[PDB]
Amino acid sequence: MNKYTIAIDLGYGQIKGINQDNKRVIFPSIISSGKDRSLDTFFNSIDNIVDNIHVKILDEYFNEKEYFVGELAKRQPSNSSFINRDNKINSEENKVLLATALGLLIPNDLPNDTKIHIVTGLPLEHFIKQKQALNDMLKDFEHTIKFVDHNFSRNIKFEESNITLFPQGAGAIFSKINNDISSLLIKETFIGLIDVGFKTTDIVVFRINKDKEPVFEQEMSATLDGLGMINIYNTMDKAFTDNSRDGSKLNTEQLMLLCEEGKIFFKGDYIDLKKDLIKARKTLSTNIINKADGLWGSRKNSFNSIMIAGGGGKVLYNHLKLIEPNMCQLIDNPEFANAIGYLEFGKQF
Amino acid sequence: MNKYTIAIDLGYGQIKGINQDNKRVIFPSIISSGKDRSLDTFFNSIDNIVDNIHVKILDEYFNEKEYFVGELAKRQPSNSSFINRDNKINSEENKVLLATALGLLIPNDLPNDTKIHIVTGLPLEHFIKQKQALNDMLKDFEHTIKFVDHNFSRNIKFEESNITLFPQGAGAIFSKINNDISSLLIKETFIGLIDVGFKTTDIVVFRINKDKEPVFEQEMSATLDGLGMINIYNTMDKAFTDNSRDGSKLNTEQLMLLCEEGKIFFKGDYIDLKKDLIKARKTLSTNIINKADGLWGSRKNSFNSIMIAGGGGKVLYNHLKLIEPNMCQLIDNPEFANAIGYLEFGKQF
Amino acid sequence: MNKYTIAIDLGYGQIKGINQDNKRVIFPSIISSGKDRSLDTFFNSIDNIVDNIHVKILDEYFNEKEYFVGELAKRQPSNSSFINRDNKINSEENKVLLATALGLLIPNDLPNDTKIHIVTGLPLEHFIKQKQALNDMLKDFEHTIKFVDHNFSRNIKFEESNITLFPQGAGAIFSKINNDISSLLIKETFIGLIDVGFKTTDIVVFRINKDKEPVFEQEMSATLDGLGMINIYNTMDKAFTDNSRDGSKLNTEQLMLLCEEGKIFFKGDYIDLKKDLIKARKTLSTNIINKADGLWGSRKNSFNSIMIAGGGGKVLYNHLKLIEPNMCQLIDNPEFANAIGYLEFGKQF
Ligand SMILES: Nc1ncnc2c1ncn2[C@@H]1O[C@H](COP(=O)(O)OP(=O)(O)O)[C@@H](O)[C@H]1O
Ligand SMILES: Nc1ncnc2c1ncn2[C@@H]1O[C@H](COP(=O)(O)OP(=O)(O)O)[C@@H](O)[C@H]1O
Ligand SMILES: Nc1ncnc2c1ncn2[C@@H]1O[C@H](COP(=O)(O)OP(=O)(O)O)[C@@H](O)[C@H]1O
Ligand SMILES: [Mg+2]
Ligand SMILES: [Mg+2]
Ligand SMILES: [Mg+2]
Repeated sequence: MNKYTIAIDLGYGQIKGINQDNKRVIFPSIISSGKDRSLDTFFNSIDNIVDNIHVKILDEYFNEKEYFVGELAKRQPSNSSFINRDNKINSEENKVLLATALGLLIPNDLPNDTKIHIVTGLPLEHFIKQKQALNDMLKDFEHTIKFVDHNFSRNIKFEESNITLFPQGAGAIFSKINNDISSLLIKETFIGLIDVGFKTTDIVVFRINKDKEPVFEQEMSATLDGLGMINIYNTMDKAFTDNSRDGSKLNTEQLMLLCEEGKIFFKGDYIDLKKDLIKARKTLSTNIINKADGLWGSRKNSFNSIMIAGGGGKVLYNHLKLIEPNMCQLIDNPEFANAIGYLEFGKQF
Repeated sequence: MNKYTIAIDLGYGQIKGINQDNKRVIFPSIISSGKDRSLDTFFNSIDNIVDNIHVKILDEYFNEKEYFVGELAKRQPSNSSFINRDNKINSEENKVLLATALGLLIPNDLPNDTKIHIVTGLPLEHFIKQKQALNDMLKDFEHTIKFVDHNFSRNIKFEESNITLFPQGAGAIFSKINNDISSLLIKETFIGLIDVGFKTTDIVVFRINKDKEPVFEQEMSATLDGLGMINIYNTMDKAFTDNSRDGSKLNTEQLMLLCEEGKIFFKGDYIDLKKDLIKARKTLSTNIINKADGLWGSRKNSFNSIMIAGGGGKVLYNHLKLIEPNMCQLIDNPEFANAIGYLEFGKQF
Repeated sequence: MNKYTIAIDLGYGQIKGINQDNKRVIFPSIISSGKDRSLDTFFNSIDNIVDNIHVKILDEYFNEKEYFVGELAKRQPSNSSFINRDNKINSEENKVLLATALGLLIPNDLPNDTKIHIVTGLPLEHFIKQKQALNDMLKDFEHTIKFVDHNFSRNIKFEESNITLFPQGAGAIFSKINNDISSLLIKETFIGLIDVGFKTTDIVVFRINKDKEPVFEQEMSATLDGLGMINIYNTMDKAFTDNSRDGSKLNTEQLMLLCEEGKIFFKGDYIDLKKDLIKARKTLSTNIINKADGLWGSRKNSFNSIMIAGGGGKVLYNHLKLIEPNMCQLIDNPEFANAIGYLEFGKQF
């Protein structure tokens, strides 16, 4: 029996994942306290399970705890922090989003021989430091998820020879383009992978050799600390205080709505803030281009094709084309590049 | 033939109802017992049928009891207590007020196979608490009504899959404005209905989505149970006992005459209580605004059009404009918002 | 002058004490030898006096014995028994624990002729059997205690008519909730309080009368000797030695850490005993289900609230929910449940 495989992304913009059977889930990194949903059931019947994940979690002593999670969490004004959310990998906030995307992707009642090979991700510089905090976490991981309003459960438990760790964007450029990168790579060319995340952006590059195989360069690749979408949400936060001049603060929902579209329905009116949206997209891309050439000296002329990824890279792409025009390009799925890049690369074993 | 529909509200200021054929009747929720009326029939023959509803109602054991009900029972001193009466839905005072609203709206020649889809309702916090008690009541509602001085007898009995249980304020804004409010709602706003009634104030809100479709907020919407127009009838009679200086109390007719005008006829004189009436209509409006704003934080700036309804919401519209000026609005029928909202949203069955 | 209030508990697991001004202490009930602490001062800060309890005790005949007690004594390998500690309530061990309890709670700058009223704890059967043994030893008390490395002594003396005696589980529901649950208690129910102590578990119920006052049932309430947290340390003792397969015994310290973690670090390795530790609490959870219904026939259905107490029940609340799910509930401070009741109900004088 071929043991199952689930690859998930432990991001902070939105939690991404995909199973062995190519079903993929996506939801923001937002939790909230769960409460009993019976009245709104009669109003709006829940068909999208992902939109309204109402969920209970058991543990080693059945210490039951319910959660509004996902879009259901984002509907709450009592939701997660999301502006100073936990960077510790062993937080319960990380435990919620990890266990939730399991039962979204585990098919019902798998055989016990067919256990699940989970392949997860870390930040590039933080792959070494927070490895044992997550290696201990995944080995200790033994719970029972309960789906409220959808009513199917998993006794989630994982061990070694099933848990698998890779940095952010490890097998995204090695595999999944593995038959198409062979035309790209010739001899001593430099491929580039840029995952524009929420908190940090990882620029990860491989060096191909005389034997046409990519070797890793930890000196041309690092974690751009504090550079991502979190600057754009912070900058557009101050633009609302500058335009409305009320001192009012947008919530978690309105500020994410602001940098998604540019127009917030404030006091019956669309406060138009579209001007500093694309200006922040240029300024973030300018921060990326300038910090691209920090690690990159004259080796930028050794490029064959740069790939970009991340949810931020999908909306930056025209201004993020200004790294290397007509050579840098977008990956097939900007969000899900790490997802299948952990999955088929995790299906190697 | 086709099964009929009669949409009535179990109102405690006045019973609000309208049938499938768009005939509507309305009467205060006051019952008495009944005695045969032939003396005043010679003086005042019944021109207004609703003004003088003497009613005889058989039951499943055919143990009939006579009842003065409505404006007639308001003219009776032997009427129900009605100001400290419970809102228990299977009580004897509710079987009379429901059936009296039936036979005024029941058209002639309804066969027994064309069972009336009575669209009943429960308040917003009471649609979970008091749902099975009306399932207790409507299953038990097996009676036979007879009108006095008009004399057409309707065999009143209702079963499951004919009866209908929507929340109060649910279909009043999900339907009945659904073709018009969608022109006003575009993106992630909150539409809301506040039914300021007699005992309860149903503040019910929806959240619309990107697709201009409302999802229900069960945490920004609640019933202000015990907060309504019954506090104004409570407040102003206390000011009259110190103004009359006899210690006497206005009864179930004169107290309704008191806060509706401000000046009660006492011993050849209309004793004035105009000053504290506006104070009663600000203090009630003080805790419909601020009690909604306990559920309405900074998402109140994302509101588009707050609707208000109810007979109390009809008469607070100057003071209840102070929820948010030039954003709040009154529905065209403050009485028949819920009843047509029962009816229009009861057309789906 | 005024006579102050200090409430302590003679819990065999850990002594739990509080003054009138709500400054409360907690430390395990283990003593050891007191030796010269000079060198440990220079390396590490002796800041928390609860962490570093080096104690000299003068007698009234001044024999001047010296003790490590509690947390520092827990780190001593030559400590007290604590798994077969003697049940003599008049022991010097109990005195040293009580003198340490009084020392951290008697404040400085207390006026000259002030004294303290003190409240103790007794098992509910042993409050009458073992009454005068403790009630003479508290009268016997006149000692001077010295806290090393903090430089303040306490000459502590008590007489008759200042000590006060109430048994275990008394004040936690007779007071401390009497202002709150009196809204909840109506007529002829029983409230529940389950103190999950270290050695003995406490079952106590109060009948409420018609007039909303608590009254006591001696045959619906008992003291569970031999039932409590102490069975779990006995169970996990052999559970390690059988799993060590060497006869290697944990110390007194790792014994306490074992039922707090289940993963003891041993010979450079985590010995995981999570299997038996889940079973042992459920073994204790089973043995309180049966003793509950031993005192509760159909009178279990005559409940309106069940509380639980004891430091063990804090990690057993969801696991002792199996008797009455959501009819049972949790006290605020499961350690300090008896003491705050002894604080509040001890304020009769
Ligand atoms: N359609 C979109 N419009 C605007 N921003 C988007 C869109 N899609 C994704 N994003 C941004 O991308 C981020 C998602 O990044 P993601 O690839 O999940 O990285 P991470 O792994 O760090 O979470 C979100 O925080 C969001 O701001
Ligand atoms: N013209 C009016 N003047 C004063 N008060 C009115 C008037 N019309 C209605 N009301 C008040 O509104 C209440 C009716 O509320 P209603 O919408 O029937 O709510 P409910 O469903 O709780 O009975 C009455 O009790 C009455 O005090
Ligand atoms: N955090 C914790 N983890 C595990 N066990 C605990 C914890 N806190 C308290 N306990 C257990 O509870 C006991 C304390 O019980 P306590 O309320 O002091 O009762 P007593 O009055 O009999 O001493 C300890 O022996 C300990 O085993
Ligand atoms: Mg990422
Ligand atoms: Mg109403
Ligand atoms: Mg105790």
